[PDB]
Amino acid sequence: AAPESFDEVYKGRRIQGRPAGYEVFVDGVQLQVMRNADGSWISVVSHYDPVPTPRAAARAAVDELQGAPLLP
Amino acid sequence: TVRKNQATLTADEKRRFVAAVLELKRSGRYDEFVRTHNEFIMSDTDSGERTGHRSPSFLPWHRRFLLDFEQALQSVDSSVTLPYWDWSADRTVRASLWAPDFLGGTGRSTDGRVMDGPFAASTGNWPINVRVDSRTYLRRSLGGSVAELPTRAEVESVLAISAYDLPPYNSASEGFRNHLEGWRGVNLHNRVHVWVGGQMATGVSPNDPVFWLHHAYVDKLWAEWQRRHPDSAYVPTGGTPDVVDLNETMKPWNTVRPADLLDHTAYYTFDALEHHHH
Ligand SMILES: [Cu+2]
Ligand SMILES: [Cu+2]
Ligand SMILES: [Cu+2]
Ligand SMILES: [Cu+2]
Ligand SMILES: [Cu+2]
Repeated sequence: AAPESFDEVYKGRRIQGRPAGYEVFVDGVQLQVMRNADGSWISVVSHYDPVPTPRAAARAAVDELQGAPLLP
Repeated sequence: TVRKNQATLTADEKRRFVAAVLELKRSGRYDEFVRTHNEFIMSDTDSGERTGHRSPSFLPWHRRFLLDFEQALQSVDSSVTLPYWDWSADRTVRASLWAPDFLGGTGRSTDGRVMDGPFAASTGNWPINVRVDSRTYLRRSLGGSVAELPTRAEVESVLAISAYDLPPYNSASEGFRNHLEGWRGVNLHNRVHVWVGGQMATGVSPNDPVFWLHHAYVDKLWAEWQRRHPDSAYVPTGGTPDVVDLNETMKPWNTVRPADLLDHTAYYTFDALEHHHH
């Protein structure tokens, strides 16, 4: 049962999420994310640090990136 | 081959380790280790096939991956072995590990860039090629995203767990493997990745040479656990979908099983590893 979609500007960058199991984009570039058995999430730029939701993983990625473009 | 605590290396052993790592990087071989790790960590999932992570084979998989890397180092300089970082003892930014003659220090505050040591971007010798974003320089933020490394008492609580692993054999499991990996409990191995920050906190974490020293100590803790629990062994032992059973082979090598990797002494010993005792 998938999380809801989201779309917002976070620290100046557009973050979007949508069910697909779930896709996240940072300024239109896909951010790979993964769901853990307990329902938390990680992303490929925070792969050892569970956060509760795909939006939390998108925000953590924007924090980690410090303005840098994501690579596809 | 003896794997030694990084804190104990001589100046000549640090010099030789660094030079062998930099030659694997120059020749293009190093980056393929980064790529292999990222491919597995991105495909290992709690609900499907899982080999390198979030699964019982997390420990033999990283043991074989580290053996591949150590053999590549030895092809450059046969005297080099992988040292290990006991992060429960060497737990501050002041540890000699992070000195300019070894791994260099933390990243500067503006962009996380490591500014000293042999792997600093300014040397021209450590381009970050296998990456998830535009930045091509090594980054760290020691103690930035999580305040403390595990302590020895926390490690000892994990080492006291008797079962190797438990159904459902994933990040939800009770048992030693998942507590060492860190998805449940006081969190050992995942928290160290988070504590270093930079690339070490991402799927392309072998971009930081500390990756190997972290995993060599995780590997030593599996050896310590076996000494503590000579009566316990790898599970599962057959017919488990999506999970590598004891006698099944592991990707990417396909020609090795967890059973072939349980006894490290067939490949290396440690400077110190206590015998079984009570
Ligand atoms: Cu890993
Ligand atoms: Cu790891
Ligand atoms: Cu003996
Ligand atoms: Cu006994
Ligand atoms: Cu004892």
